[PDB]
Amino acid sequence: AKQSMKAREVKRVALADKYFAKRAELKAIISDVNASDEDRWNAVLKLQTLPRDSSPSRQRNRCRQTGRPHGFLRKFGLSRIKVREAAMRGEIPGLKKASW
Amino acid sequence: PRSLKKGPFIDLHLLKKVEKAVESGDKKPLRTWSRRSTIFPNMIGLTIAVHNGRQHVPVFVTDEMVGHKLGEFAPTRTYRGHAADK
Amino acid sequence: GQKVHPNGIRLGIVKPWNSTWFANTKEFADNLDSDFKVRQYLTKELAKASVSRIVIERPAKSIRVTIHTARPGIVIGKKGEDVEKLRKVVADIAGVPAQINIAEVRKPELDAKLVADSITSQLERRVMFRRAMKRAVQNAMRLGAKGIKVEVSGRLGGAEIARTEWYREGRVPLHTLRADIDYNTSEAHTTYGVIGVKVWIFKGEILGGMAA
Amino acid sequence: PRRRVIGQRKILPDPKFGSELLAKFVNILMVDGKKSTAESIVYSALETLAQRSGKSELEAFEVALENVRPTVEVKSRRVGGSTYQVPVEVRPVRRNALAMRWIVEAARKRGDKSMALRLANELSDAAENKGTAVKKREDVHRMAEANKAFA
Amino acid sequence: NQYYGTGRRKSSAARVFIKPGNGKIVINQRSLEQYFGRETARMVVRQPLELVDMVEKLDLYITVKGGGISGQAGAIRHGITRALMEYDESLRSELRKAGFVTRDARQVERKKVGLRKARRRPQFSKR
Amino acid sequence: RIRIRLKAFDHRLIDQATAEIVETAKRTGAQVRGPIPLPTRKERFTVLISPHVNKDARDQYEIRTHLRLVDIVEPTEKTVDALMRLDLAAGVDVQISLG
RNA sequence: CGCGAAGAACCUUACCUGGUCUUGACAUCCACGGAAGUUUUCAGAGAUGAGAAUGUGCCUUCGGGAACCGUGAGACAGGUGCUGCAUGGCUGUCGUCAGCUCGUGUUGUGAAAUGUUGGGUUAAGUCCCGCAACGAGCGCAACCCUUAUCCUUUGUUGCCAGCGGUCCGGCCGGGAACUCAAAGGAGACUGCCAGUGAUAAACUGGAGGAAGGUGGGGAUGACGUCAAGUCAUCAUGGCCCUUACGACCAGGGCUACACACGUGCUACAAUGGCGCAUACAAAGAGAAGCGACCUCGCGAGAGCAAGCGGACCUCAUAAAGUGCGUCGUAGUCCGGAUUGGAGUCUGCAACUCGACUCCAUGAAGUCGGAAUCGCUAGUAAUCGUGGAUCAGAAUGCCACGGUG
RNA sequence: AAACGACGAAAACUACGCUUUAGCAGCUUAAUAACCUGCUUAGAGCCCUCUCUCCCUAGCCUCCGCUCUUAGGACGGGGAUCAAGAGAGGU
Repeated sequence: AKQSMKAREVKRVALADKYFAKRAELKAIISDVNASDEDRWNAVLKLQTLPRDSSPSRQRNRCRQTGRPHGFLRKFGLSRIKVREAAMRGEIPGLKKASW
Repeated sequence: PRSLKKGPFIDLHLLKKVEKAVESGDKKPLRTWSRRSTIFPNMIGLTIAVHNGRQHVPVFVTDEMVGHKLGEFAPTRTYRGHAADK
Repeated sequence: GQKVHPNGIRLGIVKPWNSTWFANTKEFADNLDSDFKVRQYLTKELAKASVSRIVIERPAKSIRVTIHTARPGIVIGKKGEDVEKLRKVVADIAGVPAQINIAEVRKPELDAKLVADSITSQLERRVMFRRAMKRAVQNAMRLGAKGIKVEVSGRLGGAEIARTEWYREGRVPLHTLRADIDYNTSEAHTTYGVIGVKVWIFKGEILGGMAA
Repeated sequence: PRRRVIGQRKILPDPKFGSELLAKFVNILMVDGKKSTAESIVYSALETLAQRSGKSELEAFEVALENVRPTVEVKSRRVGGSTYQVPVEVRPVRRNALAMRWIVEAARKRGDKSMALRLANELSDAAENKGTAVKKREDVHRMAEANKAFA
Repeated sequence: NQYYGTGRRKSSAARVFIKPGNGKIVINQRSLEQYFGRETARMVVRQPLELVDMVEKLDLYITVKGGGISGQAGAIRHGITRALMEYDESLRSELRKAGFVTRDARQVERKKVGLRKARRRPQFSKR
Repeated sequence: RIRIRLKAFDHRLIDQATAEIVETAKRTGAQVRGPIPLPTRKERFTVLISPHVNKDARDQYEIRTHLRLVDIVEPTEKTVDALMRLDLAAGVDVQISLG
């Protein structure tokens, strides 16, 4: 991928982890039905106050080694090409050709 | 549509503009890039120059539109004619 | 594509893995990220040294990278100081403390990675690819390998159109899954592009499968 | 088809009666692998037409089937737009299968109360040489003599 | 101490015990009228018994699991065939002639990659 | 009371581990119930190995995980000393359950 | 042409309209001043412009160092800008076709030929015979993975041949034969019996076997052809910009007004949808995740949540079918496409742009012209389910099964 | 449009290096040879290093964390250095 794109991922994840404490304890008020609409509205408007890419939903899953949005495996953490290369070279334990 | 638990969704900077427009002196249109902000009765009468992608288009707000997004009254792409309407 | 990688087709039969550990995918991604980082750091550092391969074991709260190399003395250093120097960086990169092992590889001209290495250096220092490959294959045949196959492709001799040349001696049964088909790749960064080199070394027929 | 001369796979033992011809007929009738519904429908039509005729069930089915089992069909082993048609006498193995296929094709042509009633009429009239399968067979037999220059 | 025979057809396991008791049938804490749906299964789970005289001569306490209705029927058939063979040692020839000893090894084929089914391929683009 | 579970990628590295643990339990204690296997899990992956437009070049990769379980043989204090030893060769995950 | 994309509201995202930066978002060398950092007020769509209460973190002889930021540059950083007609790597096609070659010898001055042709035989350059051929390599097979039978080793979370009681439930005492779990072996090797053939190779039938000629499937894809496809996974030689093709943010577009083409789904109806009971599977997932039960719900779901890193607990009474009525060939109790009203879940935020739920509305269609596509056995059809990336989004993809 | 390909007669990564024999192997009509050779057996002369052979000390810990602590150990610190030597290796 691009250097700017890769830096965007770390910049988003850092601010998402830093503000994770506020996001959960702020959406808790919204989720709590037993609350006043005056505090519900305040919580709703205060959540849009923090910077946008501060949520886990606003980040992608580019592969660590190279960087590729389309094509990824959560268990392996790399794109399809890199996963195949690692499997063929033996870097992934207990991974062989499936044939049933 | 959005769940009624969270209620209407508007921009934070939009509330300040709406308050300043009604209090006091509205002569210039309210310039907002936000289109997801729901319309409120406070904005009735006031001019909203809503951005659609190229340039802000003026929208005159009446009581008919309340439970609709402000971006609905803003075409995204210009249409003139498919058969080369010159 | 014509040929599949001959390692990961018999990894489960006769060939050993280059990474031996376990995970429940709670930490699998970070484990391979760490393995990739340590492998690339070792490759970048031990450039002059002819590193044969890098195996990694990851026991509980510790790691053990068993580098196999042809000339271990350069990595070892006097009184074993260089290994201690380069062990702390690996330990702090991987988090858990490390214990680096070094294994000398007998017959340095019979290893796939070793024979794929230094031919790129010859190409960089402008040694003719044909004579280089011929010397490599004849030395490998003389040392005892039953079959050697060397392919070199891409901008050979600084020409205008890239091609693919290859030499082969003895027998290279790529289709059988009961033989040592140790294979590795390498690339050369010359003045007019990049040259790809592939080497297949068939040593013998390992009867009985894994574990001898 | 080119070098292999296949045999024949065994058919269901027909648990109700034991007729391999009946098993072939129900296998031709069934579609989408839904054996249960097709077998129920064919059994109901089986009973209805047997009790409408009066004679024994299978002994009437065989005589109604042999009366529209064709003898000679017409084929065309020609290539190109121009075609020559040659009559070929059907073997007994394919004769019953073709007759059953014609019967099931003609069955789904009447707007009766149910599929069983659709089957029953065109299955019973075959004994008296009436219906649609017999109507098409008496023209298939004429096709052979329509142009029998090459045989 | 009564011996028995085991039977499987596609993916179903059925084991049936043989005892001198005359014609007491219960299929996995059920009966033929319970595990039913079509007469074909009932007929096919009694063919070794209906062969010569064993219709009402020894009871059938089988319990069967897995597969579908036809798979369970085939598994029960193979199990009773093996049980009768082990019990008598002379009905094996008749069972081989009827084709009951030979277990049907046919199972569902795997789905290939690029194909919509095991052998059905996507339609060619009008070329 | 106590049980030991072993997860392995290959059976070669787990059969010897089970043999070692049962011989240690025989040295310290007796009355072993034997290592019981559990249904192994096979995680599949489909990777299209072509780095561009070709939805016909696929590879099927498989990760196998085998489970072994060893229960109590003689619950005492000495039998835990020989079982709380250093971990075995890398590649075998050992879980200790107590209750 | 349901291709990269294993799944676009901002993210991804490059394009456009608007705003900002000139050693930069992303490194190394630096001179300083402060460790950082933690809440926060305004302008602003944000990028960043200011303003504060602050932290005064651990380190020797203290002009200190980790490390963090701000200012000033310089090399430099940067490009999804181009050149797959410079390439590495990877991949498609012929084709899982059966051929492609070499060493020695021989033949012809020589390009070259034999070997590789000819006779049987085959899935096959598989084997035999004959022959200036003799051998070998890449190759077609086997070794590798799954399944089809049996034996043994060890029985919990998996089973109940035998017994006891019962809360009739595997409930648990207990029983380690079985269904099953996953390890090692036996086992099918033309082995034999006849016929055929050239006294062979090989073929046809059969006593045995779960199995018969590769038992049934998968992986394995030669020499090479297509300047075949990717310089936008990545790397790489020149060429191009360094106040801009580079860097940051907000809103739109990839999902679009007259159409055509391709691959799939719903269907057309009495083989059917409808209302109420009721069985039969396998393979997989689960830790800020799967999520039992109770209660509100006509509903997607909501409060409550136990158990579960998982043979234990969930996802998840599988459908087809089977039982009974009902619909009688019908603008149909057929098709659920369009449209209006109000919501439920996930997501700072579904108007551009997800899905589920209710009410109503009820487009076509009523078996499809030339010309075409796949399949020879648990295969074609028909029914349901799981899983990949994923906050949510399949009629697609990848696999299990039921019937067949 | 286009597309040819001649010299490690630049043994060029330097294993301490350099020796004889022991047998396999390519060389062959055939048994030596030059070696094309990877080892195996033997001696180290030697460029090199390490434990060293000096003395003192008893320096000796190890279970229970530490306290004189017991069977026993292969157990054990400081200092300048060598004549020859007993063993391991070759950064």
